[PDB]
Amino acid sequence: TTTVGITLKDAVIMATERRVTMENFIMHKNGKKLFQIDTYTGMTIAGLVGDAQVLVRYMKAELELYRLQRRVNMPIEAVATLLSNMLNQVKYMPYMVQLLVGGIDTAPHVFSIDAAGGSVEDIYASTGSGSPFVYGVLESQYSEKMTVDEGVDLVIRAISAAKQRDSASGGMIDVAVITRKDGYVQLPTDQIESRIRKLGLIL
Amino acid sequence: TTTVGITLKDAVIMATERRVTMENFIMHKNGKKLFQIDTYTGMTIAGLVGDAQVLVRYMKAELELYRLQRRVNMPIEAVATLLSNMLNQVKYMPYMVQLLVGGIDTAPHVFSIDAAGGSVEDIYASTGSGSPFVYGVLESQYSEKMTVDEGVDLVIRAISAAKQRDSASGGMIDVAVITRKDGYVQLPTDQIESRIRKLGLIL
Amino acid sequence: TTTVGITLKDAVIMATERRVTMENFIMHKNGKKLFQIDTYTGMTIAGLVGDAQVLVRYMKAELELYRLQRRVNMPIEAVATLLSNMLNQVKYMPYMVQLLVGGIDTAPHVFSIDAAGGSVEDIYASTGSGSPFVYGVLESQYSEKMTVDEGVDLVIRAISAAKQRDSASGGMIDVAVITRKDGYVQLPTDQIESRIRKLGLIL
Amino acid sequence: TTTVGITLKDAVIMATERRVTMENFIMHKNGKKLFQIDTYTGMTIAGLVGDAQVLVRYMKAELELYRLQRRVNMPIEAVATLLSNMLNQVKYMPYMVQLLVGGIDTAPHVFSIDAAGGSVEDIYASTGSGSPFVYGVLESQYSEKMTVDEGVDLVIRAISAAKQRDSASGGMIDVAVITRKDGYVQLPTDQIESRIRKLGLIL
Amino acid sequence: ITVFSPDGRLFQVEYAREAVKKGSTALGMKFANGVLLISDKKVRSRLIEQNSIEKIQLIDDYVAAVTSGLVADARVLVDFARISAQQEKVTYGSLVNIENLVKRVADQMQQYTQYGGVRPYGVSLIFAGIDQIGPRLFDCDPAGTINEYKATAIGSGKDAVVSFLEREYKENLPEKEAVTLGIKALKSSLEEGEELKAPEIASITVGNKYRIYDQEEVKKFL
Amino acid sequence: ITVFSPDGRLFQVEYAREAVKKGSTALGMKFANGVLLISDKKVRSRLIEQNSIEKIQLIDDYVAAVTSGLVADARVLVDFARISAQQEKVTYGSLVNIENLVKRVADQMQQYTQYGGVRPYGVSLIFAGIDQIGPRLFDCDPAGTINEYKATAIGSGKDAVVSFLEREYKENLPEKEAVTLGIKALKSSLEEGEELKAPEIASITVGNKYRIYDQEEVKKFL
Amino acid sequence: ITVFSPDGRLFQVEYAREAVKKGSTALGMKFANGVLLISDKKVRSRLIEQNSIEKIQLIDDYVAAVTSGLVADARVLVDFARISAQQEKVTYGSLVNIENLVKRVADQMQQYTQYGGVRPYGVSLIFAGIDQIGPRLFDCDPAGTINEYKATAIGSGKDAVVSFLEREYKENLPEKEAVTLGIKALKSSLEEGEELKAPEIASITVGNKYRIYDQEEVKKFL
Amino acid sequence: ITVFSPDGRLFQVEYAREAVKKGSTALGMKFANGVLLISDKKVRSRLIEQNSIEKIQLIDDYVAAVTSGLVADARVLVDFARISAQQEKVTYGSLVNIENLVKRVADQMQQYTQYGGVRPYGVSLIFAGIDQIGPRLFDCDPAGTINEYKATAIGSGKDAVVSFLEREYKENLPEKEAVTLGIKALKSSLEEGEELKAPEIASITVGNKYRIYDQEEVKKFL
Amino acid sequence: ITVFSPDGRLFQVEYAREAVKKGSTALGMKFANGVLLISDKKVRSRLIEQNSIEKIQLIDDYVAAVTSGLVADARVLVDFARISAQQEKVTYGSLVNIENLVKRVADQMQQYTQYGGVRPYGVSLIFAGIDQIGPRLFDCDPAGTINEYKATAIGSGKDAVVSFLEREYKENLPEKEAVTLGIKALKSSLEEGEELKAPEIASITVGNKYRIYDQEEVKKFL
Repeated sequence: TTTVGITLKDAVIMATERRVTMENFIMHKNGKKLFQIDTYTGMTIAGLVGDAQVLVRYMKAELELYRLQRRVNMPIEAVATLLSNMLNQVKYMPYMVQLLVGGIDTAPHVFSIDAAGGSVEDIYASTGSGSPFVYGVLESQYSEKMTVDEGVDLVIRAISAAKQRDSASGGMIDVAVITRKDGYVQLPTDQIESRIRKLGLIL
Repeated sequence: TTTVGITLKDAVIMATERRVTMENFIMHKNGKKLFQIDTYTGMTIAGLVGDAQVLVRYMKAELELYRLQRRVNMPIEAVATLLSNMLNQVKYMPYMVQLLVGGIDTAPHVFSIDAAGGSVEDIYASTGSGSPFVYGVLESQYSEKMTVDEGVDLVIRAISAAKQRDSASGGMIDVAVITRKDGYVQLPTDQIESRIRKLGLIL
Repeated sequence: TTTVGITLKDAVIMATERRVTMENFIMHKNGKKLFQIDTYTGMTIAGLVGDAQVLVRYMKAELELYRLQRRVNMPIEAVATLLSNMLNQVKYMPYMVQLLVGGIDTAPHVFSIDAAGGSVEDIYASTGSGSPFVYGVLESQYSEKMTVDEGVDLVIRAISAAKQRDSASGGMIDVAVITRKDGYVQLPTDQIESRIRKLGLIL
Repeated sequence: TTTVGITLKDAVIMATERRVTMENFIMHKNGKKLFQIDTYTGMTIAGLVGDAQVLVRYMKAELELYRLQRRVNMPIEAVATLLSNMLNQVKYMPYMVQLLVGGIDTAPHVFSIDAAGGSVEDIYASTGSGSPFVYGVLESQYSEKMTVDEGVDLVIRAISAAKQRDSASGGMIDVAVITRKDGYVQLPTDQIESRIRKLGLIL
Repeated sequence: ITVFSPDGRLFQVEYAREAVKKGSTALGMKFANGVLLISDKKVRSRLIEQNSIEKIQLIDDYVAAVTSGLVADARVLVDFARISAQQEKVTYGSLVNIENLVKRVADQMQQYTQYGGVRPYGVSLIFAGIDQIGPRLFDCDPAGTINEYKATAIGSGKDAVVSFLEREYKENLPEKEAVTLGIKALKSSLEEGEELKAPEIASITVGNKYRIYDQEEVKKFL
Repeated sequence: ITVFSPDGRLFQVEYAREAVKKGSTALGMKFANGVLLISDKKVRSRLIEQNSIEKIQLIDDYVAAVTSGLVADARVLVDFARISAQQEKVTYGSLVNIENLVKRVADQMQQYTQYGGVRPYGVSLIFAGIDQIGPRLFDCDPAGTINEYKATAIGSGKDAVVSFLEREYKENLPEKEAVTLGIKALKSSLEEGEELKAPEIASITVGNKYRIYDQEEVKKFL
Repeated sequence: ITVFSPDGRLFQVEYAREAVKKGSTALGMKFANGVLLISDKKVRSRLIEQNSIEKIQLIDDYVAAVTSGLVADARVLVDFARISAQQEKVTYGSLVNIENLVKRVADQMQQYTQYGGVRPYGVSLIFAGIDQIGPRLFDCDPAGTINEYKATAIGSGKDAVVSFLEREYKENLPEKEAVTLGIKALKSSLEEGEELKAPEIASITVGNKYRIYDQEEVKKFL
Repeated sequence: ITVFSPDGRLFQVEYAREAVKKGSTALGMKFANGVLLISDKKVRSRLIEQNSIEKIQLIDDYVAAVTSGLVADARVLVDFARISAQQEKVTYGSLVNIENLVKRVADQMQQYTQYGGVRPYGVSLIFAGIDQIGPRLFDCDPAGTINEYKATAIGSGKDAVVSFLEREYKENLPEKEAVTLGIKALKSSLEEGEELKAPEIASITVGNKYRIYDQEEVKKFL
Repeated sequence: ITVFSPDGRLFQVEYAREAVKKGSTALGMKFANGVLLISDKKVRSRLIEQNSIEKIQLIDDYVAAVTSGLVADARVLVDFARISAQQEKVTYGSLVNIENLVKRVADQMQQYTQYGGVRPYGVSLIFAGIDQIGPRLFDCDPAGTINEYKATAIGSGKDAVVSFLEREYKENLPEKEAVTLGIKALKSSLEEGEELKAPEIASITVGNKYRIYDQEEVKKFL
């Protein structure tokens, strides 16, 4: 699995690939690993599929409830704190997942959460078996001054590189951009494919 | 075991063989591994027989309760979601199964569910020891544009190839077709045998 | 242990030997492994004696209760489903047994139930260490067209063969025939000895 | 991780670095490991991140509660005692942490708490993988007669030394000074950075 | 509420039966290889959505119930009955004798006449379906008293409908004629000059699943 | 409900007995190597299924019970008796002395006369069958009081039936004569000119299972 | 509180209903491909913050409720409904039929009319939304009794509003005309000379999420 | 303690409110980017300690409450609010909307009006603070009823103080002018010739934490 | 017991105060760097072990209580205060603010005026000691109401003692002058020509533990 979240001036960009394996056996070329969980909040999942999917359902439900009860969206840091408390409570019987949480409140945020509930904010983060290859692309190429358009190209490259070198990654790249002005927008597949061509890549 | 689920335009086709082993010992040549669980819904079972048979009874019971309560059939995705919650809730003491769930609501769907509750939708899927042979045949010969009669021929081939190479698969091929027009219909044995002959095969 | 159950047109025939060992040590030459559990229902037991004896007492008690309550005998498939639920419920602390359940409702039935609650119907089945030998005799000699006297001879052959090659099997052969006309009839020993004499066998 | 706390005549200086790893994988260059938990009390954290984070949230909450209820701050020794009781009560399912608690009540105090709830007061203390390096610097260069500015330089030196030799330590150095006159004051980065230059150091 | 009077009566149970008398009329009758249910509906106004809060409630494909009395109490018993049916099917693979299901529901009602700290359910039910024995028709009252019938009724028009059936009822009618007779028995219970608006009807015959007559199917009788 | 009066009476338990006095008469009697039960059967409507919800209930193949009073309460006690008989059989492999079964039932009734927040059962039972001791006949009341008998009765006709048997009863009759003494005895308890319709009859003899006399075979004794 | 009167009535529930009649008027109606809610607010003092504690409460994006009667009881019930909606979405992935959500709320209420040591909720609710069946409108009262409606009302002016809608209501009006009808219906319930200040108004149409009309959009109807 | 009267009233809750009318008077009012609270108190003796005087309790740094009614009940609810505030801060890392805190407190009070075996809390509370929405001011009564306010009061002088504020309150005052207004308001509630001794005053503005006006700062407003 | 009267009173609580009034007079006062308790013994019968069942009770070395009212309730509360002090010391290592201890005792008393199934404690208490804030003196009544004081009293002679202290009490007295003023105050509460025979006296000053005066030391003050 490869997932990535980057912040920019007033944007968060999140992306994944889609391969689902059991050992070397590619069972699904096309699973879903990126989810909108609130108006300006997205989550990516890595690790045990069942546990991650249960977490996505919880989070969609709890963020919706909170929003109704409070009449404001849960702050992004509050989402991460919630997850951090939930995962830590059961740390000896864990959700075997890595999670990224990204979105906009008064400022863009990306949070990385582990199976013990360790949650740390960063300007970018990456999870899954493909993440070390992403971290290499981002170290070398990421800039805080990028535009959304170049940030989108950056994560496609990073994930393209991960797919090339991580056999547990593959399939179509999924991208979402999160802004105050547009909310959470999943880029259409044909726009992502156009970008792959323009940049000189494959799959 | 070998089971398979494929979607077509307005159809789901599902199929299994029937061998029940205890290691090398062929105890039953004609077990049942394909079930109607709702009006337009079928399930296949692989793995521990007791767990799978317990789940077949829960699901027939629950989908009938739900349909009586809601006055409509549980959407296929809701069936996969329910199973997915059940299996995950007991992941450390699991049902030792792989399930396929298939049917029509507003569209055809096949879902694959694992012993931890992971559920992924696909255009086709296969479970059991015989599944990698089926995936070979499906990769090579599956087309989304196939008719129902072609799809039925396809799954007979895929299962016939699996039986040739997986000694934990065997016995008569069982097939069901699911449509809105006709509901869940299991094909008669003589119809399956007739197709086995016309295609040039065995068992 | 060796037990077997066969279906014929309007009859079920079940049979066992009687040896009880503690490893190589022959504790009891004449144990009981075949029981009537309802008007038209018999069960055989293999595996851990204490477990299997507890199950026989439950089954006799429950099927009699159910009969009083429903004013019909529990259908054979229902008996197997009941057992299947019970054993599966305790699968991580199991009854260490293999069971055969046979009887006539509207039709003759043999079910084979394992220690995880897996239950499968078949035309014939055998359990215990002696069963592979029995499966050899049945595969070669069973015919769906046999009469009761023939079927009785068959299971005597089958068990006699197992006794010769399985040292954990021994002692007198026990046979019961179940029909609607006559109910469950435990064949007198003198009659089984006479068939062993007639057929040309030993022990 | 490297954290340190030292007492001076009427002052406590606490400092950490910011590296968060997964084995050798540097996930975050800039995590936070130093927290104010009360008006005159700081806490540093080392060990498992989700555990430490949960503890920092609890302590913020309990010390605030306590202050409202008692209308005085929890004494530093009472803070260490509370943590002792907490960590000891779950010693067999522990928080996998080392804690430093530092602050001013009627005198400066630094306490070091372990995963079984062992708490020891000292004039100075260090935790994490880089602590042996800090203990080297401190043994050699610490003086109880040091002023605050000397104290601040000393911890910058100790942690810079630790960063050089502990690959699990790195990132910007975080310093807080705690006095009765000024309370708990986190030093600004530019002021830490300036001292790193005048002393002759790095990260 | 769980207390005997000097003559050995349970007045709270008898008062619960009063509530049942205010309910709308329903009936069932066995016919040739089958059994049916017909319910009157006290239709409020044209603002009420009719596709809805059905008086006839399927318990599973082979069994249905109709109730009279406290509508929320009835809904709770009908839920209980559906789940109880599913628990038997899971346990044994099928539901052999419908009378054991009715007994489970009636047991739950009996308890609420014996333990303090609850009141009885203000509900009567008719159950009808097919099992191994054949077509079945039971009733069940706030006490948990049950009877099996050929034909029966509950609700305000109970006594009228029952007297009519006592004169008019014949075993083994074809379905068409059973239904027609049933419509007649219901009309008999109406106040003079009051018009039968159009009941719910549902029938089952051996070998088959339940059918719920739709509005224009019922029309050919009204 | 669990309170003493100044003369040491339990009036709730006395009131539960009033319910029992209202049920249909049933009787049991021992004859030679055997015991029988006969129950008065209040038919009373042609729309009722003349088949099920019997007064005579098998506990197991060797033991039967008949009850009088609140029918739902009776059903629950019979279910208890059945489950309790099976528990004993599973535990020991058989049921040596039927009196212990009757005591477990009577204990459960006694408990409901002692603990608050419940009312007594409004039920009397007769149990009959065969055990290692031989043919047995017990009664059991709302209090949990039991007695073993040669012959006895429960229901509205109790006093007349018992009167009659106290005069006419004879030990060790054969089955047919016992049944005939029994029927006559049941005839004597009715109101003048009111006719005895089909009673239920069951008997058991040593080394056999119970048999229930069929409709036709009962008619013979009328 | 859980006691039948001799006529079969639960007086505590009917008293709970008196509390409901004191709440201010709210109504809902189905219109072409949608449903709307209108709530009257008697807002009182200028010292109140009017921008909160609203009468129309979202249960989720597709379902809303309005209540009348005891305000605190109502809040606890709305909380229950929100959580219960979330549990269904977690279990199945979606909420297919709002009717099941309304039943779970009504079941919670029914239960407080049957168990001792607890009083009923003094609340009535209207639920309105869109599920997989279409736009829905239900009501629910202190007893746990529910009905699905085309148009309905709760609160002090219930009967006036419903009289008006019986005469005036037509199915499938556009949103604008339905709002107008509703506003008019609400006005009819008032004392003459008594004026109508800013009501709450919310609507939903198939394919969309609820919109709450802002204070400006409501004026254009007054 | 939880019973409806025939008119749908809960008299135990109405009586718990009589307990609240006996307490000292407190008020709060929003102002420009801020909120304040003012509490009176009748200290009788000079033998009492001033400064342990338990009125105007901080819930956290950004939220405070005053209460009126039974002081021991009030203390239990203030502890509940404190712990409940901390649990929210630990779950989410902060407290986004003070209204949810007030609801949990109010929900705790509602339950004591619904479950038997317990009496209502004889307390009203005012809560004031800053959250993400801005400055808040709520009240809460024995029933668990809550309102959000621009200005409000509780205690024996409630009615006078509210009357005064209803005539004299204006929004967006500076803190000084608001405190002055509050003091006048409180003075107007006194007996004739009755002097107002030093009340407690606390305020908070956006971006700060609560300040408690010390002994001498208060005196400047007198 | 947990019931509001129409005026909002808790009569069981008020009656528990009546039992407190029958108890012996005790008082406490703060003085220069310290705090003391004086308790009228009021013994009778040279047969009682005087100097055994002491009214002044150490909670720990730094905190003492004196009680009035039901003696057995009082013992139970003092035991609770002792265990509760130790629990705090084990948790934090010391007891920083005595008020929290008093609150825990008061909360336990409060619960017993709110929950059915129990009666209030018929006890008043004075707590006196030194914590990290200075010398402290609180009282606590049956309702769990608490106050902090410079001097106070409980028991039958309370009103005289308070009245007297209200005149004579001066702040920062030396211990010996404080003890005298206290004996004075206590004498004034006695009826004409009644004789004060050896009270218990205990005192504590900053930096020391408590001392109980022995019998010879008190006589010096008489």
